[PDB]
Amino acid sequence: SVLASCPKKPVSSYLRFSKEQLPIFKAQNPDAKTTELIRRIAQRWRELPDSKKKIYQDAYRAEWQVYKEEISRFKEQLTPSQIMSLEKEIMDKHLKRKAMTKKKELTLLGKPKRPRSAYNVYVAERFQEAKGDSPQEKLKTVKENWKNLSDSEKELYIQHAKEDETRYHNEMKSWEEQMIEVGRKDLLRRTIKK
DNA sequence: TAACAGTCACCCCCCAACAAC
DNA sequence: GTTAGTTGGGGGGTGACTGTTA
Repeated sequence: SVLASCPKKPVSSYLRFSKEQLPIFKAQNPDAKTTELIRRIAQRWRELPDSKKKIYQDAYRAEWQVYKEEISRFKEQLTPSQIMSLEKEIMDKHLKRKAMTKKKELTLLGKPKRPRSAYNVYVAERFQEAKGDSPQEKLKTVKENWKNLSDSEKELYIQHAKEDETRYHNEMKSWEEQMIEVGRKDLLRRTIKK
């Protein structure tokens, strides 16, 4: 809301060079990986004479003065309700990035998935053939079918979930022991269910 | 820290139900 | 009690990789 129209900080020298250089390198090397083009761009920035870098730096200093002006002008027009909604948006965006960074590290570290419930088991088996066009309609079908299962049929799902709670217990015991060996005791559970 | 960007390989959120903090 | 992560796919999104700077 407020954060969308908020003036944004200017781009520093190298990033300004990189933005202009990447389309040129991408034109001349269309099947190359961007990571590799960025590595060459950064080598070109390092070799660049200081008199050329200064040209970029001077524009940055001047863009920073425009920024101070825009950000003062913006903030001054804001009501306390706006400021407050701006600070919440910034907080939410920060929290969401922090949580995604923590999740990607757990995937990189090979963390075992949580146990699958008898219901998760049923969604896995039943989804493909469940009536519905879109995945949201098919899930509404599945959930209703789950509601109507006999004890006889529900037992199969209950037994698959029992096995997965054992796999979860085994996998966790060894992953936690490995996290300790790599010095990541912060990743371990505080509480474990009996 | 997070600004620029293309690609990869997930991640989150919706619809729903069902251990760890 | 509340949050987060799971089974399913698909829309819409982003951190890691490649870098430097303020």
